Amino acid sequence: STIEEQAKTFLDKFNHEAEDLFYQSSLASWNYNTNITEENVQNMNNAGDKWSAFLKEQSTLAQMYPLQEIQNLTVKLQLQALQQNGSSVLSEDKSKRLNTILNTMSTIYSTGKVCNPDNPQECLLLEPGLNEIMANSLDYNERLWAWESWRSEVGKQLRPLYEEYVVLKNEMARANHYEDYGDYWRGDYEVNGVDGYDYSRGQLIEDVEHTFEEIKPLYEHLHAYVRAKLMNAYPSYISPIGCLPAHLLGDMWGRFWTNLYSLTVPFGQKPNIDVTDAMVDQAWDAQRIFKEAEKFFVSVGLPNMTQGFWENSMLTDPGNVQKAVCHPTAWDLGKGDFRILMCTKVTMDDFLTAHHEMGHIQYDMAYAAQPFLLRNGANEGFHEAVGEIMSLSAATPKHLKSIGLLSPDFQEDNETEINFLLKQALTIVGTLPFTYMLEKWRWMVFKGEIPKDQWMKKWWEMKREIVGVVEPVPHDETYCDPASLFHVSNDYSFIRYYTRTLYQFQFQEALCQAAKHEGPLHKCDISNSTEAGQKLFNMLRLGKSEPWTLALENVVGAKNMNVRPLLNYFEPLFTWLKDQNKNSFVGWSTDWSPYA
Amino acid sequence: TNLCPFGEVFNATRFASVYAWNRKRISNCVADYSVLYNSASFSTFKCYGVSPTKLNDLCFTNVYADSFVIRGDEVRQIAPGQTGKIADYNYKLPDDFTGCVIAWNSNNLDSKVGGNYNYLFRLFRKSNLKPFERDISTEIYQAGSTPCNGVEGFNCYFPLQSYGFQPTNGVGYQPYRVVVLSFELLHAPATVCGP
Ligand SMILES: *[C@@H]1O[C@H](CO)[C@@H](O)[C@H](O)[C@H]1NC(C)=O
Ligand SMILES: *[C@@H]1O[C@H](CO)[C@@H](O)[C@H](O)[C@H]1NC(C)=O
Ligand SMILES: *[C@@H]1O[C@H](CO)[C@@H](O)[C@H](O)[C@H]1NC(C)=O
Ligand SMILES: *[C@@H]1O[C@H](CO)[C@@H](O)[C@H](O)[C@H]1NC(C)=O
Ligand SMILES: [Zn+2]
Repeated sequence: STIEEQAKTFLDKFNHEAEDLFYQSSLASWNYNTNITEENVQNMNNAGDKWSAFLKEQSTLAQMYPLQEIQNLTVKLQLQALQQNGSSVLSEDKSKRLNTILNTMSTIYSTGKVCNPDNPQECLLLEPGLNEIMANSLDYNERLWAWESWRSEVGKQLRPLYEEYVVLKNEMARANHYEDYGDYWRGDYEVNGVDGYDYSRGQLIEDVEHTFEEIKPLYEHLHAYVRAKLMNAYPSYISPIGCLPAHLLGDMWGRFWTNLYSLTVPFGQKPNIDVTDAMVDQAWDAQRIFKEAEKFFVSVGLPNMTQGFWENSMLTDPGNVQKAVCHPTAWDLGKGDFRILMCTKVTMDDFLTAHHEMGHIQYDMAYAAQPFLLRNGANEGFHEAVGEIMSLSAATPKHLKSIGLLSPDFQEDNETEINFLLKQALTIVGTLPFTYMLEKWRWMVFKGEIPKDQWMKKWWEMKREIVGVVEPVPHDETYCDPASLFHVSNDYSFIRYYTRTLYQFQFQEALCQAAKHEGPLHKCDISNSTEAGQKLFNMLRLGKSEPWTLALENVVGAKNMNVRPLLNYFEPLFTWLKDQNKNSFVGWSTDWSPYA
Repeated sequence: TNLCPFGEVFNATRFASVYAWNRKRISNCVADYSVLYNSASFSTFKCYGVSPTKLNDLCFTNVYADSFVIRGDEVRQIAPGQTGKIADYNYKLPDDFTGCVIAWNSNNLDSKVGGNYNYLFRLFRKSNLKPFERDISTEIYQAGSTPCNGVEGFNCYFPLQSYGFQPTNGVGYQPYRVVVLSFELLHAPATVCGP
C-alpha cells in the first residue's frame, strides 16, 4: 500500500474517533454553559482534556505520512490541518513558558481592576464597570480617567509579558518554517496546488492595503463629519484639523464608533425603526422569534431546523437558580446535533441576532456531510460574514412590513435612510481603519520592523496617521496599549474582522442581484428567492474542502476580496457626507494632541 | 395454525451488531405478513421482487429474518447494488435480492445519556463481503506492510468501530433497528405459506 492509501485509512480512523470524542467534549461544554455548577466545570475540563490529548496523539501520528507523497488534495488538506505542530514544535520548557505567559495575560485582562482616587475600595473591572463609562459617559474627565487608568495599571502589567510572548511565538513560527508569527497568521488565507485559485501569504498584505486605499475617501469624510459634530459638543477639546481624542470614541479603544450616534445623528427629529413595541403588542416570545427566523431561511430554499434543535437548544434564560452564560452562540456538536444558546428577550435586537445565529447553523448543516476536519468556513472570515447578511435582510423595512411587525403606513424617506446608513458606518466603516492599523502594528512587531524602545511611539504614530485618532495622555514604553484590547492580550488574530466585512457585502450584493432587487443595496431583502439561497448554498456546503478563492467565486463570481460592494452599500451616505463637509476640513493633522 | 415467531425478532430486547448480524430461520408456521406492512410503525418497508401488498398468498420453502442496528443515514445501504461501510464490510444484499427490508427508529431503546457503545460495525476489511456473508473476526487490520503482531499501533487498527448512540444525536446518527426478510424458493416442501 502507498503512503496516500495509508493516509486515507488513518484519516478514516481519526474521523470516527473524532466525532464521538469531540461530541462528548461539546456536550460537556454545553451542560456547563447552560447550567453553571462546579461539577460541570470539572466534567467540561475532563472531556476537553481528553479531546486535547487525542488531538496531540493524532497530530504526531499524522506527521508519519509525508505530504510530499500525497497527490489527492482533499486528503492532503486534512493531513496538513492535523499535522500542524503549533506550540509543540518548541522545546517542552518553552511551550510551558508560552502557555504560562498566555494564561497570565488572559487573567490580567479579565481580572484587571481600577479603583477611583480617594476610595481604594470602589474599584471597577473592564466589564461592566469601565465599559459602561466608555459607552455612555459624556463627561470628558470621566472618560479620560477610564481610558488612562485601564492602560496605565493593566496595560503596564502586560508590557513585559507581551515582549516575551513576541519572542516565543516567533520561535514557534520560524521552527514551523514561517518568516514570523504574523506570517503564520496570514497562512489562514494561503492556497497552494490549485491552478487558478492559489493565494500566497504575502498577497494578503497587498490585497488588504489595496482595498484599504479605496476605503480612505469614505472614512475621511466619515471622520470629518464626526469630528465636526463632536467639536460642537466639545468646542474646547477638539481641533477642527486635528485627530479625534482616543477616549471620545464610544468604547474603550475606539474599535467601533457605534455609541457616537446620539451626538452625530444627522436628523435627530426622526425616530429609529424600533419594532420592539409591535413584538410585545402581539405577544411574541422567543420561540416565535426563532420560528420567524426559520421561515426566513426556508423561504430561500434552505432546510428547516432539525427536531433536535427545538428540543435541545436553550432559547430563553433558565432563570431561577440554574445559571448560564447568556452570550449568543450557535453550536455544532457533531453527529447532526445543532443547537443555539441564547437568553432571548422580546426585542428587535434579539430578533436580528436570532437570524444571525441561525445563519451559522445553516452554514453548519450545509457542510455536515464533509469530512470532520473540513467542517468549517472557507477561511476565518466566512462564517461571521454569513451571519451578518441575514440580519441585513431581516432589518429592512421591506422585511419587517412583510412579517406584520412594521406598519404598512410607514414609508422610507431619505432622512431616516441617512440616519440608518450613518449608524451602520459608525460601526462597520469606523472599525476598518482601527482593525487594519492594529494588525499591521502586530505584523511589523512580529516581522522585526519595530524596536522594543519604539513600540508605543510607533503605535500612536500609526494611530494618528492611519486611524486619525490621537492619545490624550503621552505614553512611554512602559505602556502596552495594544494589549489592553482582548484580542491582543488573548492571542487572537485580528485581520479576520477586516476581511469578513468586505466578504459580507460581496455576499449581500451577489445574493441581492440573484434576488433581482431593485434600488439601493441597503434596502435589499433576499426573502423568497430560491435563486439566492441556491447560490449561497453552493458555497456553504463546500465547508473547507475547497480553496476560499473558489468558495468566494461560487457566491459572487470573483476569486478575490473586493471592496466595491462595501462602497456600493454606503454610497448614499458617502454622497451626503461630501455635501455636509463642504465647509469643513477633511483629513487630519497628526501633530495636534489634547495635551499640547 | 402455528404462528411464525416474528415477535421474537422484531420485539427483541437487544439487537445484534451489524458486523455480527443475527439470522433466524423461520419454518413450519403461518405468517401474517400483512400485519407488519399495514401497522404504520416502521419508517422503511421496501420489498424487492415480492410485493408487500397482500402477497401473504404465497408459499415459501424457508424464510430468514436478519436483524441488526445501524445509524439512520446507513439505512440506504440495506438494498441491492449499494456501496458503503455497511454494504461492503458488514451486511451485503445480492443484486437479485427477493425480500423485504424493514427499519424503524430506535432512539428510545438503543440510545443512552453519555453514549451507548453496545453496537459495533466493521470499519476496515481487505475486501468486500459476498451477499449474506458474515465476518465476526477481530484480526487487527494491517494498513501498511509491517506486521501488527496482534496489537494496534501505527498502520495497525482494530477493525471494529463502535457507534456512540446518544439521544441528542441527529436523525442520521440515531440508531435504527433493521429486519431483513429473505424468501427462499427451493425445489422443496415449501413449508411457510401463511394465509
Ligand atoms: C444542573 O446540574 C446539576 C449537576 O451539576 C444537575 O444535578 C441538575 O439536574 C442540572 N439542572 C438542570 C436544569 O439541568
Ligand atoms: C480523493 O479521495 C477521495 C476518497 O478517498 C475520493 O472520493 C476522491 O475522488 C479523491 N480525489 C482525487 C482527486 O483523486
Ligand atoms: C421540516 O420540513 C420537512 C419537510 O421537508 C418536514 O417533514 C419536517 O417535519 C419539518 N420539521 C420541522 C421541525 O419543521
Ligand atoms: C411487538 O409487540 C407489540 C406490542 O406488544 C405488538 O403489537 C407487535 O405485534 C409485536 N411484534 C410482532 C412482530 O409480533
Ligand atoms: Zn456570529
